Amino acid sequence: SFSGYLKLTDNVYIKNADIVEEAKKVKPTVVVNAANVYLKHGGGVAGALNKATNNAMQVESDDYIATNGPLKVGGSCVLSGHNLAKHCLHVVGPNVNKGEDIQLLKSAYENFNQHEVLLAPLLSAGIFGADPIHSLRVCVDTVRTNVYLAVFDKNLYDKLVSSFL
Repeated sequence: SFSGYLKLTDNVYIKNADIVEEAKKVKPTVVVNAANVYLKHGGGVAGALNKATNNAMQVESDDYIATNGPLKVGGSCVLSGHNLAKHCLHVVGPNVNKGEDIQLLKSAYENFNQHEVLLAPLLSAGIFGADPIHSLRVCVDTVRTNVYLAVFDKNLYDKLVSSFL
């Protein structure tokens, strides 16, 4: 299973890791993608996960969007995990840099409750512009299923652990 995680709560675990390398190592049932409503996996975690799939995630995502239209901010869809996981849960956290309502972060994390165990990044963190300390707080207060958080940045990981209440 998952190794080297620090236990934050009964169900939330955290590690300083590259989520792509973590997904390849573990091949979890579910890897969470920090998706946008269009499933355009250009950068951040989405760009990295997509590049690891040799663009198969993007090809599948474009077919999903062509059939279903865009996701809602706070929403999700389950697609293939390709070479990274059984499934990829594409979750759309609010993008603060696009003026999206930060209150939608709790709705975004609620999607995780539909899966018993997940490998995930902090939603709305990084290029999505939200405070990662706030994202971790919303995660612990919303997610009830087992969530293994991968935080790429060592300095951010240390700040998250040392400030965790």
